[PDB]
Amino acid sequence: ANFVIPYLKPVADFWNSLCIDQHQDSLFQFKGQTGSLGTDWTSKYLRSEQDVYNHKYLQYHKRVHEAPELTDVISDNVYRLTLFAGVERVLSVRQAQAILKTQFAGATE
Amino acid sequence: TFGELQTADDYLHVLQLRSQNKWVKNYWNRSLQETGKTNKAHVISPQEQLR
Repeated sequence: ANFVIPYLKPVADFWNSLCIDQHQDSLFQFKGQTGSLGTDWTSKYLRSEQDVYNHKYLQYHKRVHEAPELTDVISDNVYRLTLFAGVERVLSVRQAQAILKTQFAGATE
Repeated sequence: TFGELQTADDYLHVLQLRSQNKWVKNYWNRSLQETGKTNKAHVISPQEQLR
């Protein structure tokens, strides 16, 4: 708790953020009412389960109408750039393979 | 006095009537006003109509 948990807990928090619905969880954090109906757990759950598609629509609306942002585009094309970025190199090598001597070092055409 | 259960029941329906009246008045007032909910009580959960 003094030497390991301060380092292990952030990893678990990141894991939960990737796994748990963040908007719904944040909505559930503020439990109580301040003079309005529909702020209880049931109404918050219902709006949160309707808020997934609304949030998708809002993200698409921001991408289409407002000025584009680099983070939004990158996250929209995250698999081409982060995980399968080496497939681009593979395709480039395949295209250039006809004159690239790779046939003479443990590789086929 | 012949205590056949029908004649005895004729004797005892008045006392049962008064006891039932007392019980039912107490039931109505205390039990129903303190426990029951009238006119289709229900819990309302509003949702905003999203964009």
